[PDB]
Amino acid sequence: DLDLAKASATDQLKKAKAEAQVIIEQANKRRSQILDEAKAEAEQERTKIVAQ
Amino acid sequence: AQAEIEAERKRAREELRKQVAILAVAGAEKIIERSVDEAANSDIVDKLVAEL
Repeated sequence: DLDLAKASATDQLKKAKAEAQVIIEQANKRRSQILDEAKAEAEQERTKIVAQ
Repeated sequence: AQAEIEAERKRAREELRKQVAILAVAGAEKIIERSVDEAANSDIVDKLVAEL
């Protein structure tokens, strides 16, 4: 039980690094979506003020 | 977008000035060709010979 505790502990850190990078990646995806959407929608403001 | 409007103002203004300038010279030319008579020609030449 000492040995299998040794193993199943580091199991959790192996899991934890994956679930860290997954949420970081999702943060970056939401970042790029925020930026691209704000850019695409501000371009409408530019074009309308100019055409006006 | 604001700079892109300032540029268009400047450019339309310039075009509108260009037209009037070339009409000013064309008109002055037609008037001149219509108004000259021998006393005026002599008035011009007799002056230029004095500063000659």
